[PDB]
Amino acid sequence: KKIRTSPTFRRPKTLRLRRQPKYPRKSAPRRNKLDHYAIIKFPLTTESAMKKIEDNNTLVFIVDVKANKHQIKQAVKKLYDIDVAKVNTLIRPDGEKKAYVRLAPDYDALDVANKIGII
Amino acid sequence: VRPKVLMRLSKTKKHVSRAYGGSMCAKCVRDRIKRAFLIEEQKIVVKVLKAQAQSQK
Amino acid sequence: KVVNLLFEKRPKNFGIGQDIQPKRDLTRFVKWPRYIRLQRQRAILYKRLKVPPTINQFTQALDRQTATQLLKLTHKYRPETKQEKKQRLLARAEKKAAGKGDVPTKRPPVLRAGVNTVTTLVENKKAQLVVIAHDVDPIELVVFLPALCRKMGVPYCIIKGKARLGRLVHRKTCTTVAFTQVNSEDKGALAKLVEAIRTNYNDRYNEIRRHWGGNVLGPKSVARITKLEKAKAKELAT
Amino acid sequence: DPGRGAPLAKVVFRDPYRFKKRTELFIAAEGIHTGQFVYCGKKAQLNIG
RNA sequence: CUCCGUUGCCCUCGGCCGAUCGAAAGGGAGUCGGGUUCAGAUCCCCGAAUCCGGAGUGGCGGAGAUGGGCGCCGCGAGGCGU
RNA sequence: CGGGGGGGCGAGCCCCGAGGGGCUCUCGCUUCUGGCGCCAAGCGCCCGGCCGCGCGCCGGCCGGGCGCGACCCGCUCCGGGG
Ligand SMILES: [Mg+2]
Ligand SMILES: [Mg+2]
Repeated sequence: KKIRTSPTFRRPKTLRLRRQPKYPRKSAPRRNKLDHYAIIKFPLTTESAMKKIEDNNTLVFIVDVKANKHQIKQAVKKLYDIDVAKVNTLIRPDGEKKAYVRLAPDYDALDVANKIGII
Repeated sequence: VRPKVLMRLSKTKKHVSRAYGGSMCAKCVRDRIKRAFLIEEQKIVVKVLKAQAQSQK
Repeated sequence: KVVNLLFEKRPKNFGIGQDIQPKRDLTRFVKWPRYIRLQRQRAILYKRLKVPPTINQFTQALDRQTATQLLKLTHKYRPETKQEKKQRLLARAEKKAAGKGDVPTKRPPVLRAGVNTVTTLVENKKAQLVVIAHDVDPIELVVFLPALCRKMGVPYCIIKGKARLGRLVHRKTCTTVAFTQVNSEDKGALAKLVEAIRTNYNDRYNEIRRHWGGNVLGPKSVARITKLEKAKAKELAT
Repeated sequence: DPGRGAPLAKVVFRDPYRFKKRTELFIAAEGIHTGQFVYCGKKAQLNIG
């Protein structure tokens, strides 16, 4: 005597368990391939890019094409012990992703050019 | 204003402060009031006339 | 007055169109899924149709008073469980190489379970009683058995529940069962059942063999057909 | 209702049973004015609509 | 481990309506002046903005919200008890 | 739904004692007006804690649970064919 108020039968909601696999299904976890040496390929040194460094506190980077801005930002930060105001990406007709990276005002591009070797 | 904009606006821009405020138009509320008597009262008048018909019968 | 004036009544009325209707049980006004609907109207057909004798006999069965003696009787007598089996062997392995053992003992009398086991030892007249489950799924497997049993003059019987018959022998289900021998002391109770059973079965056959058992309509139809015989009685009985 | 000579009428009853309001579409009988209560079913009285 | 969170199960409530795609012209919140290049500019910069989401611990104000009565004590502003 | 059974305001008939009963009908109760109407009141019966009487299924306070309300049984989810 648990009466039926509704005139449908809806399936009873059963218990359903969580995977307790007897092995892992692949041995090891895949080594991460988008790194803080791989996501950035090279800084550009084009005249319209030197002009962009000196005048706008930016750096012009070619970047690995699967990169996001929060990846390009935690890359450029990690490496040229820098910090980044904002990233701003395009895809060159060629498939190379550019990303020109504004560096916070406390902090200069024209110095960090000579550190990374460009100029 | 275009409806998604209503999410920005304050409560008071979207109603007027009443019964059925901001959905219904005064003129229909104040009939809904004085309809809601006379429906109610004349169930009472039928209630007593029924009671008197069964008191007679 | 220990009765606050406010708690009133507000008694509702669920006439058509008056106050909104409440929640009754609807078990007949509900959508019975395709297994249920189906199994429901197997049981109906299986009464509605004209069922054959041989399949009917698998309705009429034992009663509490008889059944419970049977299943008492068997409980002295269930075939060795596993574990219980192991120590029948293990004890003879230690008793053989210690304090003598020819090792035939005396195999104590027990049940006999399956059909093509039973039917052989019914066809051999090696059975005092045979218990048959009624609800067996392909009925094929036990249609004959009663006929066979009465020809050999072997007391057969039809107990309810292939489960509770298949719980004696330690399984899910079982269709038949049999006592070939009994312990001497336990033979008064066996011969008590046997005589009680075969008044009721083996010596009935021309009552069972010619009894069709369905052809029963639905009570909704029956209530209507009978309500026309109060019209036809009360036309020219008045 | 396009491609159809008769006008329809939306008539809101209410579900005798769930707190709600079923609405339907009757083919408008002539003399259906807007604001009519339309009585339906066995015991209903014999008038238009 | 306070209180809160998280999860486990137990009880409780839920009609829908079709696994899914379909607009670079239909539906769809919110960015614009000025500046700048050889080529790009509501895209870069300067300044003014704005939407959506998050804000828990609640960041800070303001509302909820600060009476009245009665009773005392105090000249009176007033203080206290309820 | 089909049977049953409650109800009962009421009609026919039957009975009747004039209280009433039985059988039949009726209902199953919403029609003058762009009104409101769900998640249950009421009664009942119980149990947890806590407080008071102290015998505590006495009484209060706090907190729950089931029954009626919302008759009972079934065998085809309702309808029309065959
Ligand atoms: Mg799409
Ligand atoms: Mg568009």
